Amino acid sequence: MTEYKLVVVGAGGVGKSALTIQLIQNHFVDEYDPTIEDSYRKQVVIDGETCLLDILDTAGQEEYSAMRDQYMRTGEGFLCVFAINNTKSFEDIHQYREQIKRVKDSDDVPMVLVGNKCDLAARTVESRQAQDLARSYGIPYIETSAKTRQGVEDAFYTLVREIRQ
Amino acid sequence: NTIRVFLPNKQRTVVNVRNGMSLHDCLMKKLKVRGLQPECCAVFRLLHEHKGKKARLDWNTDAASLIGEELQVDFL
Ligand SMILES: Nc1nc2c(ncn2[C@@H]2O[C@H](COP(=O)(O)OP(=O)(O)O)[C@@H](O)[C@H]2O)c(=O)[nH]1
Ligand SMILES: [Mg+2]
Repeated sequence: MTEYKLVVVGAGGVGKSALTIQLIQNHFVDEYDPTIEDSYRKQVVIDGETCLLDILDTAGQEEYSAMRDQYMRTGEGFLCVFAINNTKSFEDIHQYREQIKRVKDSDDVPMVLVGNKCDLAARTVESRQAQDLARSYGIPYIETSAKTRQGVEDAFYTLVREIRQ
Repeated sequence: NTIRVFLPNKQRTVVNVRNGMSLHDCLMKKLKVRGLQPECCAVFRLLHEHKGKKARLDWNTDAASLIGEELQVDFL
């Protein structure tokens, strides 16, 4: 079966690991454990194809940059995640997308913009702001809650679908 | 101040080590999210001082006495 190598990047604390765990184990991780690096492997079925998701969960910006710098030329697909209640993490997206465009070689790399924590009521990034960003990158935007699971499969399966294109 | 543990199946975790903790304590959360079982596995310390060779751990062995090296975990 086909393997899909997905990488999850974004500011510290936005929910990269909780989205991943929630995808992996169906469990919401309510504790905050900052990541240095974690990779998971999971057998799933997406649109009728049994496949392997290899997911590289990366370090927020706590800190830990000097780690994923080819581990990025290995990724086939990137989830760039910010939290809807953390303006600064939305503003950080650009740096990640530039890191990604650098470490591969194209401005069409399979990618999805995920605004996480959409269960919170303290929104400071509007849907519209994120849609504009994603439109300018040429990629989809999807809102997610690792807590409630809204959008979490959509987000990963969409990234898979971008990769199959 | 940490631990770089290779898991079963091609899975990496790195672990921040605080104190009191065995390898069971610092790792049991790592395995159980990955659907895996602590007393189903063995953990070992890696020395390529012989070229790629493994040093065995008790699960109640310290965290601290590792705080700069490399481990990998394998079904017992
Ligand atoms: N309410 C809410 N909290 C979340 C969500 N995702 C993550 N969190 C919490 O935010 C903190 C950061 O989560 P984590 O996945 O470690 O962030 P990461 O550093 O980007 O991997 C943890 O307490 C998570 O429980 C979400 O969708 N909704
Ligand atoms: Mg994390």
